[PDB]
Amino acid sequence: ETIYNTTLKYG
Amino acid sequence: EIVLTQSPATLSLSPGERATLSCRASQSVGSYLAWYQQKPGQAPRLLIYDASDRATGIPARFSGSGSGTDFTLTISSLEPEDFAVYYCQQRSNWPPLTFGGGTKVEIKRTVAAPSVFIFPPSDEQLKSGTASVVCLLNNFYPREAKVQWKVDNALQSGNSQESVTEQDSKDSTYSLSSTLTLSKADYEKHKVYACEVTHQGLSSPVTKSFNRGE
Amino acid sequence: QVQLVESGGGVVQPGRSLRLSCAASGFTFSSYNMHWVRQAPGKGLEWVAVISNDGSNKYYADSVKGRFTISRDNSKNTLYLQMNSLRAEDTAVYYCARDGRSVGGFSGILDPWGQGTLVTVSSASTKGPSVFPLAPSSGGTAALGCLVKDYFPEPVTVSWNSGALTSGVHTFPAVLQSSGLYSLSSVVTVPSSSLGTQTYICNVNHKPSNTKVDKKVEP
Repeated sequence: ETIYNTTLKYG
Repeated sequence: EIVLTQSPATLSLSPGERATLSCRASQSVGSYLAWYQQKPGQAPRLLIYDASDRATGIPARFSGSGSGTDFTLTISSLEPEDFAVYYCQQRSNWPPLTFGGGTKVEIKRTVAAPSVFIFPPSDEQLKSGTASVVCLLNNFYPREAKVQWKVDNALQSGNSQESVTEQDSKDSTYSLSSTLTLSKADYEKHKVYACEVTHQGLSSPVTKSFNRGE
Repeated sequence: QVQLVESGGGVVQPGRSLRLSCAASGFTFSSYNMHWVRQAPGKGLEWVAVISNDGSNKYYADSVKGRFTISRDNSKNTLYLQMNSLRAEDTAVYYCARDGRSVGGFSGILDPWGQGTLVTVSSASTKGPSVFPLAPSSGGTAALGCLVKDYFPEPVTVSWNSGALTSGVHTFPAVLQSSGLYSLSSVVTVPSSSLGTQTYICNVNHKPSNTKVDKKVEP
C-alpha cells in the first residue's frame, strides 16, 4: 500500500 | 486557511473528448494537492494525490500536473462514467484541510428551449386553505433558465421555490419546477397568474398564464 | 476489502445532541488516523475533524469547535462523532474517511470514504404528505403531475401507473418550505390524445410516516 508524507506531526 | 478555487464550475463536453479541470490555491501548497471524484449518489473517491500520482486502480486516462498555486486534472478521453463532480483538496497547511468548490463535468448537447406549462392550485388544495401555483419547464439545455412569477402583472420576488432535475439519461436535458405559494385569501384577491420563462434557446420570453376561476 | 460504514444519522432538534458511529473493517483500525467530512444538501465538501490512531491528537474545523467531539474505540473498530448544540447549518451527510498511512503524524489523504449518514437538524415532526393533482390543461403533448406537499422528513418516492409509465416522467428534488416541511412535484408529459382514454395515477410512498397514496390525475 502507498505510504504518504506526513504533513501534520503528532504532538 | 488555504482557499482553493476551481474553474470552470461546469465543464460541458461529449464522451470521448479531452477534459481539463483547473484548481488554484490562494498560496503555494507545494505539490500537496489531491483530486477526488464524486459520482451521483456516491461518496467521494480518491483519484490523484501529490498533484500527479494516480491512486490505486485509477485508469490511465486520469492524470494531473502542477505545483505551487496552479494545478490541472486531465481526463484524456471521457467515458460515460466520468461525468461527475471533481474536487481538489490541499494537505500542505492544515487544519483545516480545505477543498475547492467542485467542477461538474456534464454532457454537452445542442441548445433546447423548454416547453412551459402552468398549473393552477387544485380545488382540493384550496379547500384545505392554501394555494400552490406550479410552473414546469420541460427538457431544456443548457441548465441556465429564469422563471419570473407575475400576479396581476406584479413581479414576484422571494416567495417562490424551484428545483432542477439531474441531466436526463436519454436526451441530456434538464427540467425545472417552480412553486409560487400564497394564502387562499391572497390567491383570491388577484386574477392573472403568469409564469414568464427566459432561456437562451427562446428568441423572447415565453409566458404561460391563467385567470383564476376560468 | 477496506470498508467504512457510518450510522446514527437522523432528525435532531436544534440545540440537542447526536452521536454518529463509523464501523471499520478490512484493515488494522488502530494503525490509522481517521477523519469526518460533511456535505450539506447540494453543497461541496467540508472537513470536520481528525483523530490520531491512538486517540490522543484531535483537530476540528472552526465551525464545530466547542460543539463536536471526535473519539474512537480501537477495541471495537469504531470511530465516533459526538455532536452537541446542533444548528440548522449542521444538516449534512457525514462521511468518515481513513487518513492515508504516514510516519510520525497525519497525511491528510482521505482514502477510502464511507457511504455517509444523513443528519437533519429540524424542529419538525414526522408528517405524511397531502397529494394534489397537477391536472392537464391538440394532437400534441400534455403535461400532468402530482404535488406532494407538506411532509417531513425526507424522502418520498413517486412512481406512475405502478411503474408501468416511466417515459417522460420527471420527479423533482424536494424543496424545504419556511414551515420546515418539504414539498415535491412529479410530472409526466403524454400525448394529448391519450387524456380521454388512459388512466394516470401517481403512486406516492412516504415511508417515514407509513403513508402510501395512489392519486388519479384527470383533466
